[PDB]
Amino acid sequence: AELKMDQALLLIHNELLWTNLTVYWKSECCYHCLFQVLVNVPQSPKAGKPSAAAASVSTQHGSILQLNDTLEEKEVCRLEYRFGEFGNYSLLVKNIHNGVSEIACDLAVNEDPVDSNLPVSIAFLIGLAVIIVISFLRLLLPPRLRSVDTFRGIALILMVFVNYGGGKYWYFKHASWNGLTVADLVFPWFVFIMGSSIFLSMTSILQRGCSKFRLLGKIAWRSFLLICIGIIIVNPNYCLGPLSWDKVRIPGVLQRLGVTYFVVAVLELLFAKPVPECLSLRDITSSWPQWLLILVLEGLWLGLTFLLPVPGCPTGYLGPGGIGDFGKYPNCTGGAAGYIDRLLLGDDHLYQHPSSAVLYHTEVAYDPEGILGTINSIVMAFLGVQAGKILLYYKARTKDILIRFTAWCCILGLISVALTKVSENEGFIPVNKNLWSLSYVTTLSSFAFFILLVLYPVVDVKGLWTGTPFFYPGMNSILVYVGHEVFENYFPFQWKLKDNQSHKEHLTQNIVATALWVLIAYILYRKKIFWKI
Amino acid sequence: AELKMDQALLLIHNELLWTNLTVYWKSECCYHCLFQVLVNVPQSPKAGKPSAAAASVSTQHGSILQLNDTLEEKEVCRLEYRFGEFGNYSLLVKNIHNGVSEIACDLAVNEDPVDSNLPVSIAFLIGLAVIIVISFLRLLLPPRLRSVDTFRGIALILMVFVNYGGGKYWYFKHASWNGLTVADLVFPWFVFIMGSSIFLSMTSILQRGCSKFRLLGKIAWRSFLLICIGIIIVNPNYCLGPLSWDKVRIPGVLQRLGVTYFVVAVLELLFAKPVPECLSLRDITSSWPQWLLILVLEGLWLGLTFLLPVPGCPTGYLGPGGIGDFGKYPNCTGGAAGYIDRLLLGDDHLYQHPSSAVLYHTEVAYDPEGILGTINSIVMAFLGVQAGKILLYYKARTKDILIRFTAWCCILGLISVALTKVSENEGFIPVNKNLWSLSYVTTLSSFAFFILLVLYPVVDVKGLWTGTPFFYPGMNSILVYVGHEVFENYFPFQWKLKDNQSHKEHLTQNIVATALWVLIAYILYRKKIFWKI
Ligand SMILES: CC(C)(COP(=O)(O)OP(=O)(O)OC[C@H]1O[C@@H](n2cnc3c(N)ncnc32)[C@H](O)[C@@H]1OP(=O)(O)O)[C@@H](O)C(=O)NCCC(=O)NCCS
Ligand SMILES: CC(C)(COP(=O)(O)OP(=O)(O)OC[C@H]1O[C@@H](n2cnc3c(N)ncnc32)[C@H](O)[C@@H]1OP(=O)(O)O)[C@@H](O)C(=O)NCCC(=O)NCCS
Ligand SMILES: *[C@@H]1O[C@H](CO)[C@@H](O[C@@H]2O[C@H](CO)[C@@H](O)[C@H](O)[C@H]2NC(C)=O)[C@H](O)[C@H]1NC(C)=O
Ligand SMILES: *[C@@H]1O[C@H](CO)[C@@H](O[C@@H]2O[C@H](CO)[C@@H](O)[C@H](O)[C@H]2NC(C)=O)[C@H](O)[C@H]1NC(C)=O
Ligand SMILES: *[C@@H]1O[C@H](CO)[C@@H](O[C@@H]2O[C@H](CO)[C@@H](O)[C@H](O)[C@H]2NC(C)=O)[C@H](O)[C@H]1NC(C)=O
Ligand SMILES: *[C@@H]1O[C@H](CO)[C@@H](O[C@@H]2O[C@H](CO)[C@@H](O)[C@H](O)[C@H]2NC(C)=O)[C@H](O)[C@H]1NC(C)=O
Ligand SMILES: CC(C)CCC[C@@H](C)[C@H]1CC[C@H]2[C@@H]3CC=C4C[C@@H](O)CC[C@]4(C)[C@H]3CC[C@]12C
Ligand SMILES: CC(C)CCC[C@@H](C)[C@H]1CC[C@H]2[C@@H]3CC=C4C[C@@H](O)CC[C@]4(C)[C@H]3CC[C@]12C
Ligand SMILES: CC(C)CCC[C@@H](C)[C@H]1CC[C@H]2[C@@H]3CC=C4C[C@@H](O)CC[C@]4(C)[C@H]3CC[C@]12C
Ligand SMILES: CC(C)CCC[C@@H](C)[C@H]1CC[C@H]2[C@@H]3CC=C4C[C@@H](O)CC[C@]4(C)[C@H]3CC[C@]12C
Ligand SMILES: CCCCCCCCCCCCCCCC
Ligand SMILES: CCCCCCCCCCCCCCCC
Ligand SMILES: *[C@@H]1O[C@H](CO)[C@@H](O)[C@H](O)[C@H]1NC(C)=O
Ligand SMILES: *[C@@H]1O[C@H](CO)[C@@H](O)[C@H](O)[C@H]1NC(C)=O
Ligand SMILES: CCCCCCCCCCCCCC
Ligand SMILES: CCCCCCCCCCCCCC
Ligand SMILES: CCCCCCCCCCCCCC
Ligand SMILES: CCCCCCCCCCCCCC
Ligand SMILES: CCCCCCCCCCCCCC
Ligand SMILES: CCCCCCCCCCCCCC
Ligand SMILES: CCCCCCCCCCCCCC
Ligand SMILES: CCCCCCCCCCCCCC
Ligand SMILES: CCCCCCCCCCCCCC
Ligand SMILES: CCCCCCCCCCCCCC
Ligand SMILES: CCCCCCCCCCCCCC
Ligand SMILES: CCCCCCCCCCCC
Ligand SMILES: CCCCCCCCCCCC
Ligand SMILES: CCCCCCCCCCCC
Ligand SMILES: CCCCCCCCCCCC
Ligand SMILES: CCCCCCCC
Ligand SMILES: CCCCCCCC
Ligand SMILES: CCCCCCCC
Ligand SMILES: CCCCCCCC
Repeated sequence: AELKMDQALLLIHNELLWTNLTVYWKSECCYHCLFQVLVNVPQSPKAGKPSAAAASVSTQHGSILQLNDTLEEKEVCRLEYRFGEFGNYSLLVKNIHNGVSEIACDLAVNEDPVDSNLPVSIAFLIGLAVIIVISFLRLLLPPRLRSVDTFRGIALILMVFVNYGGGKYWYFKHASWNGLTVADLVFPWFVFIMGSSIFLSMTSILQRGCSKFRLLGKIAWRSFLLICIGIIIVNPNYCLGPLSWDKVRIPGVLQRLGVTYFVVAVLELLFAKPVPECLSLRDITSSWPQWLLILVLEGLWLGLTFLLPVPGCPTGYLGPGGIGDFGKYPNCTGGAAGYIDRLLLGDDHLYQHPSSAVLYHTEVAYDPEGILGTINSIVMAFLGVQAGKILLYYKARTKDILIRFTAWCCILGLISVALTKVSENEGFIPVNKNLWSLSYVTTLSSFAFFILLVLYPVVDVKGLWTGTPFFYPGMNSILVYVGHEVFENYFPFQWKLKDNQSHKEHLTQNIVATALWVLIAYILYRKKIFWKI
Repeated sequence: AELKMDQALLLIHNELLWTNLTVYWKSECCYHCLFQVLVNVPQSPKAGKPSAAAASVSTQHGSILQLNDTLEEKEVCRLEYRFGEFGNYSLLVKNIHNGVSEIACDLAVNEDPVDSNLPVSIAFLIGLAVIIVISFLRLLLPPRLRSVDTFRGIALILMVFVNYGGGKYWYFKHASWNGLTVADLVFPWFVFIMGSSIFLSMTSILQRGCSKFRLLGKIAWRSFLLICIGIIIVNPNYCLGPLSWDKVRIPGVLQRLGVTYFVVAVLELLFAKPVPECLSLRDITSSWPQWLLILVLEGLWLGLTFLLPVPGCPTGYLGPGGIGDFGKYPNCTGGAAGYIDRLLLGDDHLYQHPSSAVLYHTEVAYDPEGILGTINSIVMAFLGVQAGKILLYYKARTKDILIRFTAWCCILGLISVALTKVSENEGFIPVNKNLWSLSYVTTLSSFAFFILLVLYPVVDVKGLWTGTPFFYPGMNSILVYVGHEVFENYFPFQWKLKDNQSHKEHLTQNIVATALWVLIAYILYRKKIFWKI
């Protein structure tokens, strides 16, 4: 069954004789949202025979219930509660006769819920036990940077886990509009790593004497391939039917990577300078044309986001539309970003399932990989380029690399704190993956600099760790990505489940599929099969 | 719409006043079948106002119509006609008053049909024009046998064309029960070529000093991979949902190839002898244990096919069931072959769409790649092994190879003539791809020996032709096969058509997809990417 996943059963008994109750529901996660009708509860026909109604409430977040007298449109009582999954609760609405004529509604638990996050806890404990067992058991018995491969492999393992379902948990899934979950981390990290690799490969190629025009042809060919593979292979759902142009989605992940790669790689190619050999700022000073153009692009993004007038919609709007912001702007999902996407591409060539559609009930199409957020993708990739420049300019001195990584992490973290005001929905620019906002970029690039600060000495300098098992996927990232897209529905990545409303079975299936992709990458590494676009 | 593909419109006007007509229809292709009701036509309410009914008739083959008085169950008139696609015909049933009281029904053509095969004729003319233009334009300006690669590439091009739809023509599609179409040629040819390659590779490996146990491990590994790829990747339709065991089809194409390869390769490994150096019979005499075991297997197939009793079903039954054979054995599709498949695997693990379901209206599941026809697959592969033995034993002398190929083609053709009596449905053993009958094997192996007889001197000895563009697919057969299975629904192999009832649009789409697969194979050949199981 009667209940789906992440749902409880609520039974309302109305003991009032002369009032018709309507119960509205609102999630605590939904910001400035409208109350939606949950169930209508009729009046009690007789004393001692309360009228009963049943409803399913979502248990992912806290709930707010408002019981309003239908005839008078007046509030009877209000209730805030976090219901548990598969719980059985009853809400009794009676008038207290102890010298008053008020109404007191109180909530009781008929049947206790289940612990929804127990499979996650057990999976983490099992994984930690495996790590400890392997470590102790084995204890009793230019080249490629291994830390960048380890970082890319970590991002790939997370991407495969969350794309395949993430156990159907809300925190292994994209945030509705604002904030961060685990699913929102990996795409900016791919952009950052791609920028780092741009600098590393380009510097290696140019020091060996290759011409700039041959390298330009290489860049153009790779960008074209990325965009075409994204449009033709990854975006369409061919289980629904043959491709028709009028419903072809033009933007996407590999399209974003292709355009960002082209712009950043050509920008580095134009002003490429040789790497020379404690207090120096030459990695920043020697590339001031790049920085000037990046700040001009960021100024353009801020200007179009906060000052471009959108017809019939507020200027500077950063919300989701739908029922959000008290339903005043239902069709305004995205603000100027969505407006530009709909104006230049049309609604039929955009993403038809924005992540805001489930919490804010948005009805317009919005594409997270739209046109306006490509500016911030370019900013993220250029920050990755700076990470690569630190790695090569101060390659001899580990102390300089660590200080530079620490300083960049601190500066970007302070900018994120200033922009977000350390809050999900407040702040001048909240963190938003759909908009690819500025604070999203600064936050995730601060995380990336911290990750490099930890991985570089451990994996590359000291040698305490080889990166297993992450550098195996990290060296076949395009094969793993295109592969898990193509073979998403195939066995053994996906089989028929006994219970589709079970977190345990979904989690087990997704963990097994992720481990299988890591094993495939390991086999490809052993046989020295590597593909690069 | 009003009409589908390969359908005409028939209008029946009943001028009789006291008779109710029922019209039954029967195809000429359907052998010993029951008449099925086409349309019921009521009596004429008044003189001069004939009652009218409309029906769609199939235009692929000739039609037989029987108009029976419904009350008396007596035949009024019978009519044989080949209707044309999208034609508009009217059938008038009136009683002739010229001194008689009989009924004369005559058929008129209101609107002429279309030429359904015109796209095929135009495609052939365009292809021939391209060949002539290229030939004249270019005229004005151990190793691998190229003829075997050309043969495999021809089979692959035909397989991709007919699997992708074949233009939706009935002759580019599998025969219902008996006979041959173009779609029925390529699978036996793959088995034949695989046997030839077994002998060639095994002889090459054993002359270089490799041990027999390492080669046995190679054979077992390759067979296991073929069977697993068939079951897990090729057989399931993952557009319908995640894999469930109770509806997993166990047999299939690569499963047949894996089992046949294992048996034939191990049989050659056991009795492998070195190749020695006009009237000799040593290619046949030196492998008499293989021939003895092959004849024992063929005796087993004949015995189980003609003498195994099947419960509630005739012994030796070779028909399709359904409405065939006058509907006396509706559930007997396959005879003993289908009985063994259903007994050992169960109906749920068999093919659910046998080719007989459309013409004979069979309702049971029958699997063309079943257990009993593996014997005849093994016979086909062993005939391919004989072709390889001829190629290597008499490699020095082209004249000996040509005489041996001619003799084998003639013997197998004479056996096919004796078995089939040169007829689709008569003969002791008719040609049947579903049953993998003996005459099917002898006929297709005779064709294969003739193909080799033509290709070997032209491509390998004289050098008049390099095999373009067939040897490019012929060197990546497993990639092309698994690839066209995985990417069948993807663009550019498949797009949305303006008219799904058009032979021209389906044919154009399928030709384009086949050419794209040939181009992919050419690109893989240029970059020296070859995959072998
Ligand atoms: C597209 C994608 C392959 C980008 O690749 P990348 O980060 O540029 O890494 P590549 O393997 O392409 O590296 C290209 C170059 O960088 C160099 N490089 C890569 N890793 C390196 C390392 N650790 N050390 C030194 N050099 C390195 C390579 O040598 C190569 O140079 P070459 O052209 O001279 O051979 C990868 O990000 C991807 O798969 N995208 C998925 C996006 C995604 O999943 N987003 C999440 C939502 S689904
Ligand atoms: C499965 C399949 C790849 C069989 O392969 P095959 O015909 O045995 O050819 P392979 O490429 O596997 O050749 C294997 C060996 O034969 C040798 N060989 C192949 N072609 C050769 C030639 N022309 N000359 C000499 N040797 C050859 C190879 O060198 C190889 O030897 P090695 O293992 O020592 O390297 C192929 O039949 C197939 O794709 N099956 C599809 C079935 C089908 O589509 N049926 C129709 C219904 S869809
Ligand atoms: C439930 O009833 C309350 C009344 O107590 C409603 O609150 C009022 O809503 C109107 C909008 O129609 C506002 O103009 C008033 O300012 C609100 N008053 C207060 C005290 O909040 C509430 O809107 C009703 N719930 C729903 C879902 O309509
Ligand atoms: C939720 O809990 C209530 C308990 O209040 C269940 O209602 C009981 O159901 C049993 C079996 O049908 C009856 O014997 C009791 O008389 C019921 N009690 C009341 C107070 O109604 C209800 O069935 C539970 N719901 C689910 C889905 O389990
Ligand atoms: C149409 O009517 C004819 C009668 O002329 C049927 O033919 C007879 O069918 C019965 C079966 O019920 C046989 O026993 C007779 O031997 C048949 N007689 C002849 C002369 O053929 C015919 O079956 C009817 N058509 C259909 C579809 O039932
Ligand atoms: C098939 O042909 C008949 C001609 O006999 C068409 O019937 C004619 O339809 C037109 C337009 O509706 C009428 O003006 C004529 O009076 C009809 N003639 C008769 C004799 O009925 C019929 O429409 C055609 N069917 C199709 C699908 O094209
Ligand atoms: C020079 C570029 C690359 C970077 C800076 C671009 C900025 C300054 C541009 C881009 C979009 C522009 C805005 C677009 C539209 C309007 C609405 C109009 O009623 C007043 C001007 C105003 C508000 C513009 C002000 C300037 C603006 C914000
Ligand atoms: C060789 C001897 C000294 C054993 C070395 C212990 C290894 C296995 C331990 C010690 C320090 C550990 C690292 C410390 C911090 C991080 C955190 C995170 O970013 C990924 C894991 C990573 C990178 C750890 C991986 C495992 C690790 C490298
Ligand atoms: C020795 C093997 C490998 C090859 C030859 C097998 C032949 C001779 C076998 C296989 C199947 C057998 C048949 C299976 C079942 C029956 C039904 C029974 O009422 C009479 C015997 C009869 C008709 C058998 C006769 C012999 C038979 C035809
Ligand atoms: C080099 C000069 C002499 C030109 C040679 C002409 C070539 C292109 C011609 C001449 C004979 C032709 C072959 C003769 C017979 C067959 C029939 C069929 O099984 C496939 C095509 C094939 C194999 C032909 C392909 C094209 C062919 C090889
Ligand atoms: C969050 C998802 C967790 C998935 C776990 C993946 C890691 C397990 C890898 C198993 C394959 C090991 C191959 C390398 C052997 C050296
Ligand atoms: C019966 C289907 C016919 C399909 C035609 C396929 C042959 C055309 C091949 C085109 C690709 C040429 C690549 C080789 C160039 C040397
Ligand atoms: C409650 O709703 C029912 C449904 O029609 C209505 O008949 C009844 O009058 C309502 N009661 C009050 C007090 O409004
Ligand atoms: C023809 O069929 C109709 C349909 O019920 C029936 O009423 C009529 O009596 C039949 N005519 C004859 C002659 O049987
Ligand atoms: C949903 C709340 C968003 C919080 C954004 C991140 C705040 C912290 C800034 C980064 C600190 C740097 C630590 C590596
Ligand atoms: C090889 C000598 C130097 C030539 C300059 C190369 C410039 C390459 C980037 C400029 C092209 C930009 C295309 C949009
Ligand atoms: C030497 C090969 C050159 C190939 C050129 C391809 C042109 C397409 C350019 C794609 C640019 C995409 C980012 C805007
Ligand atoms: C010295 C060799 C020169 C090679 C020239 C290749 C140039 C390719 C340029 C592609 C530009 C695409 C811009 C969208
Ligand atoms: C409620 C969601 C908690 C997790 C949010 C993601 C932020 C923290 C994990 C990312 C840290 C990466 C290393 C700096
Ligand atoms: C000469 C320096 C050798 C490497 C020392 C690495 C120490 C710094 C590690 C930073 C990790 C921070 C984790 C909180
Ligand atoms: C549907 C008709 C089937 C006919 C079977 C084939 C008869 C000819 C035997 C093979 C002759 C050999 C020529 C290469
Ligand atoms: C290497 C020396 C000769 C050994 C004989 C090899 C026989 C291999 C085939 C027999 C195994 C059959 C398995 C079903
Ligand atoms: C050296 C590798 C050996 C692998 C052995 C695999 C065993 C599976 C055998 C498959 C036989 C299929 C035909 C019946
Ligand atoms: C000299 C090296 C010996 C290698 C031994 C490999 C033997 C593999 C046998 C597999 C048999 C599978 C039968 C189904
Ligand atoms: C009505 C169907 C006509 C075609 C049937 C297939 C047999 C003839 C073509 C195969 C010949 C292959 C070369 C010997
Ligand atoms: C790289 C651009 C590919 C665009 C694909 C368009 C698909 C068109 C299908 C035609 C049917 C309407
Ligand atoms: C109930 C079905 C469980 C399926 C488990 C999948 C295991 C994958 C390993 C096999 C790879 C081919
Ligand atoms: C090679 C054998 C593979 C068999 C695949 C079985 C799939 C089982 C799915 C479990 C859900 C019922
Ligand atoms: C109406 C749509 C026609 C599509 C034609 C397909 C052409 C394929 C060549 C492009 C390969 C990417
Ligand atoms: C057992 C695999 C490692 C732990 C995965 C945890 C996912 C919630
Ligand atoms: C980096 C400075 C951000 C501006 C602060 C905004 C406070 C509302
Ligand atoms: C134009 C491609 C070659 C001819 C194909 C004919 C298919 C009926
Ligand atoms: C090869 C001989 C076949 C037996 C002839 C059958 C005639 C009905």
